[PDB]
Amino acid sequence: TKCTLKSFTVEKGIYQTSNFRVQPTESIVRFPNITNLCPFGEVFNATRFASVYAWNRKRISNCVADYSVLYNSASFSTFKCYGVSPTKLNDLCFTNVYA
Amino acid sequence: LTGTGVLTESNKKFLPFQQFGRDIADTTDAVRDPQTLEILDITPCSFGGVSVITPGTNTSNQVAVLYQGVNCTEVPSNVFQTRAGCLIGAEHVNNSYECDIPIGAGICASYQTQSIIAYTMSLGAENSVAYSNNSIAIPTNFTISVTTEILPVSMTKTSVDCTMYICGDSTECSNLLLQYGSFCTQLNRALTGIAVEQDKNTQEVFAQVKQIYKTPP
Amino acid sequence: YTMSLGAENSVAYSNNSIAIPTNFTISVTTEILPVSMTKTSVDCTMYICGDSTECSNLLLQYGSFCTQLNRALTGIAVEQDKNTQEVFAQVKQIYKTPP
Amino acid sequence: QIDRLITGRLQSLQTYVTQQLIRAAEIRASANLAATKMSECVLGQSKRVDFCGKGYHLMSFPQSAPHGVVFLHVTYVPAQEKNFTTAPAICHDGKAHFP
Amino acid sequence: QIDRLITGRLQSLQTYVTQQLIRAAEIRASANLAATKMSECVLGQSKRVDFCGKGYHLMSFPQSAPHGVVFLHVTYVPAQEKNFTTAPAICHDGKAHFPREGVFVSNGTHWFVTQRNFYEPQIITTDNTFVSGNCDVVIGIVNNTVYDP
Amino acid sequence: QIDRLITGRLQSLQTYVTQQLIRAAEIRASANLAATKMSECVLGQSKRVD
Ligand SMILES: *[C@@H]1O[C@H](CO)[C@@H](O[C@@H]2O[C@H](CO)[C@@H](O[C@@H]3O[C@H](CO)[C@@H](O)[C@H](O)[C@@H]3O)[C@H](O)[C@H]2NC(C)=O)[C@H](O)[C@H]1NC(C)=O
Ligand SMILES: *[C@@H]1O[C@H](CO)[C@@H](O[C@@H]2O[C@H](CO)[C@@H](O)[C@H](O)[C@H]2NC(C)=O)[C@H](O)[C@H]1NC(C)=O
Ligand SMILES: *[C@@H]1O[C@H](CO)[C@@H](O)[C@H](O)[C@H]1NC(C)=O
Ligand SMILES: *[C@@H]1O[C@H](CO)[C@@H](O)[C@H](O)[C@H]1NC(C)=O
Ligand SMILES: *[C@@H]1O[C@H](CO)[C@@H](O)[C@H](O)[C@H]1NC(C)=O
Ligand SMILES: *[C@@H]1O[C@H](CO)[C@@H](O)[C@H](O)[C@H]1NC(C)=O
Ligand SMILES: *[C@@H]1O[C@H](CO)[C@@H](O)[C@H](O)[C@H]1NC(C)=O
Ligand SMILES: *[C@@H]1O[C@H](CO)[C@@H](O)[C@H](O)[C@H]1NC(C)=O
Ligand SMILES: *[C@@H]1O[C@H](CO)[C@@H](O)[C@H](O)[C@H]1NC(C)=O
Ligand SMILES: *[C@@H]1O[C@H](CO)[C@@H](O)[C@H](O)[C@H]1NC(C)=O
Repeated sequence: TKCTLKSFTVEKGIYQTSNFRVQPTESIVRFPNITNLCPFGEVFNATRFASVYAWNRKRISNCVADYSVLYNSASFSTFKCYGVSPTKLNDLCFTNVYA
Repeated sequence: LTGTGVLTESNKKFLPFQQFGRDIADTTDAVRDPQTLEILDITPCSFGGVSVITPGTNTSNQVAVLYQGVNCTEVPSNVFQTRAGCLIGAEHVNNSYECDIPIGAGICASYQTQSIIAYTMSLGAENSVAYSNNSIAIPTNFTISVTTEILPVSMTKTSVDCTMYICGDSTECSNLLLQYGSFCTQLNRALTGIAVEQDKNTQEVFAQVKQIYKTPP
Repeated sequence: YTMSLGAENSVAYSNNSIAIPTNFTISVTTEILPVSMTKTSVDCTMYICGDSTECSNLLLQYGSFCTQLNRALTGIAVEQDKNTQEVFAQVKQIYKTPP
Repeated sequence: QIDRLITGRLQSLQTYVTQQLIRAAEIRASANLAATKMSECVLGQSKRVDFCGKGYHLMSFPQSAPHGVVFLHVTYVPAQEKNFTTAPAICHDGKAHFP
Repeated sequence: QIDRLITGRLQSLQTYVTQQLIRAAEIRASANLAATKMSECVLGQSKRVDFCGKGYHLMSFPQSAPHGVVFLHVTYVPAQEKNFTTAPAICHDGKAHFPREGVFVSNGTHWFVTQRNFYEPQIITTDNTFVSGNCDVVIGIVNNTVYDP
Repeated sequence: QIDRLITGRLQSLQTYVTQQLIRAAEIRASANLAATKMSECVLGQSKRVD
């Protein structure tokens, strides 16, 4: 108050010195239910696979692709990614994915 | 929606397709939860200025901190909330008497004995001062006196020279200011008493010549 | 239709009704008229730049206009003179091109 | 790109300062009005209608207030009014008389 | 770098122009006030207190001046003033009376009717007060006798 | 080169807004004057000259 009034003797009354803003304590993130998963179990757990010369090209679109279940699995020997990071797979959007 | 506020349960009903809403002031008011399908109101958080309740520095140094429009549950002697907010450093005496220091919005503060106390103002009726038999001064004698009073009528015409005001003995400054337009003419016309016209760009054009040289082959 | 607007003086002798009071009742009225104004200061740094460093760095080159604004708000007239405090100087810190 | 928004906010702040100065001028005008009302109602019985409150002034009392003056106006309002036919002047064998 | 300071000084000049326009508006208001004061003090004897100078106006004289008008106000100020106990209304067997063309002035035992500019004790009569309902609504009730010789 | 004239016209528009606000203040003052003139001339016979 002495800095606001620029005086060593403050009179009798009420003086507004500064303000007060309640800062956000938590940080919530809401989103709709994760439904209509991509059929990764159909191409990864397929009963009969094709040869290398007649490989199938399954189109994956209009679905949410959970790449966390593929990376967090010790059953796969090689999980190399080119031009993209394996961790940021769930934070990117695409138009269509071919398996 | 990237905002900041307190989410509480609402009593309104949205349409089966409307996600969020807004008030008349074009501000986000409510939003439907994407999972529970329930409407949650959005209220801006406590915004208020702090105040120091000081009974002067000549009496004592014991002061009280006053918060405006906020609740003490979110604020980091005696802690108690009031109608104008939370007051830290005072008492909560249930007595009531004349107001001494108006802290704002009802409750007042005062100094009583060695500590600062609070009390609720009743403000029954100001009409009680009518029959208070106040003293009225009735003159008895007079003395002839003269008074000289001067009231301005006209104003000296003040002109503004933007060239010398914005640019003090500078050439490139004036060269760059010449491209800002004829705003100085409008300022002078406004100072003389002529209103500025509100129209389109019928005198200023954003033209360009593209004097860039050709690159060598 | 064309208005003639002959003379508005015709309403003078129109024997208009005038209300003359007969009885009265003692009543009190409380009226409040503002006299002084709370000193309002302007902090251009926090107003133009909200928690930004480069914004303030660029605003520092606009001059001392905030001082003139504060002096005008306090009741002091702004002086009209030449540039005796602000100079359009330059240092030309451009590096030399390699030979 | 930063200086564009800087200039926009400077224009906004100039508009705010203009509003504040106009408010200060209106407050000074209201202070002059309160001063002349004090001088004409407390130090004398003004015959003006609806000036020292609402009605015919009898006595006024001043009260202090933060940034303002509170006036306790004691007057009487017309309880029952009656409409009468009035005339600008009469005529009794020439020499029109006005009241 | 030059246009930055140019815009800053343009904002300063806009503030100066705003101040000048507000000053011009205040000067026009003061001119209207001087005109109405001239009309009410020179062309007539105004009964307003502290309007044609300081006190009760008697006569005014106008004087020319550059960008202004000088008024020579001749008035009389109260030399000696005395405080008296006043009441909003009296009550003489109902029909509360309020003072007109003056206020109720009491010296301690008796009440009189006189104007607020000079002290002249006058007896309370019917021609000096007006009835207003009864002695219930009017706050402040004192009992006196309204004579009428 | 465009932003220079943009800022100039923004200053002009700010001057226009200032003039409009001053005109609004003067109109409010004239409204108060008309109200008090109504109260002092229609509801009573004022002794003020002119
Ligand atoms: C999105 O997911 C949420 C998950 O909470 C859904 O909310 C819940 O939906 C269920 C099914 O309609 C509601 O019934 C509950 O079902 C469970 C499981 O069968 C059962 O154990 C409960 O006793 C209850 O019957 C449930 O009330 C509702 N809320 C909660 C808090 O669980 C929501 O419906 C989903 N939205 C969409 C559009 O799919
Ligand atoms: C292919 O089938 C295997 C076998 O069920 C799946 O592996 C299971 O994954 C779930 C996911 O949490 C685990 O809870 C199980 O413990 C896993 N079982 C085994 C035996 O490892 C696998 O996820 C399927 N592939 C895809 C793409 O879903
Ligand atoms: C202030 O806000 C808190 C939030 O926790 C609430 O519990 C309390 O009732 C509020 N007080 C008032 C007076 O609104
Ligand atoms: C009314 O008269 C009493 C009795 O002397 C006095 O104490 C009081 O101050 C008076 N009220 C005023 C002057 O307002
Ligand atoms: C004048 O008197 C006539 C006759 O009753 C009436 O019709 C008319 O309305 C009066 N004019 C007014 C009240 O202005
Ligand atoms: C007097 O005339 C006014 C004008 O409209 C009207 O409102 C009022 O009711 C009239 N009073 C009587 C008693 O006729
Ligand atoms: C009348 O009352 C005023 C109000 O404070 C006071 O200043 C003045 O001295 C009093 N005059 C007398 C003669 O008591
Ligand atoms: C008050 O005035 C009355 C009327 O003249 C007078 O008789 C009385 O002596 C005066 N003084 C007091 C104290 O009543
Ligand atoms: C109203 O005025 C009439 C006019 O004579 C009068 O007879 C009556 O007593 C008055 N009523 C009140 C309550 O003043
Ligand atoms: C005035 O007289 C009435 C009627 O007897 C009475 O009720 C009232 O108390 C009296 N007031 C005073 C102040 O003596």
